[PDB]
Amino acid sequence: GDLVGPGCAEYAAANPTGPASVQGMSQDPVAVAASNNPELTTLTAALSGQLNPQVNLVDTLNSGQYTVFAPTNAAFSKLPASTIDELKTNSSLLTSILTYHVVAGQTSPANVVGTRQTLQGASVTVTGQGNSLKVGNADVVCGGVSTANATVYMIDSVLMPPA
Repeated sequence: GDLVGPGCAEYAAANPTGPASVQGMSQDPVAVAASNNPELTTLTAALSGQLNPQVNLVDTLNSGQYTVFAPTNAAFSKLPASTIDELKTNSSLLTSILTYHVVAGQTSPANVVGTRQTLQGASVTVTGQGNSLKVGNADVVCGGVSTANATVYMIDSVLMPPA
């Protein structure tokens, strides 16, 4: 079959195989799974801790059917350094983001649409129909990339918990 999202298209072209693939990240847990994507490595570093040595969501993420909602390298970039340099120390304002960039439940790119709930606690206004998928105003780059026990839905915006 085929995945959902635009990037998912080009993505493959760039990373058709390997651990940074839809299948590669599968053999691995949501964590390492997203800790291979050349567009998640950034986000992961955060959750994991690489970015913030005061945070760690690798253990969590890799626990219970989740659904990564992951801010591509284009999402974070948009954000100013000051912000990033901040997430490289914070452990509450940053986590909220990460958490919000994940949903505990797991749902194909069909129902995921609508006001969902992120492991964080806030709601993630998902959207999309066919050849289009959005999330929290973001743009589902490549969604439906089920890893080991959690889905993956790359976006182009550093989703944030509205609360």
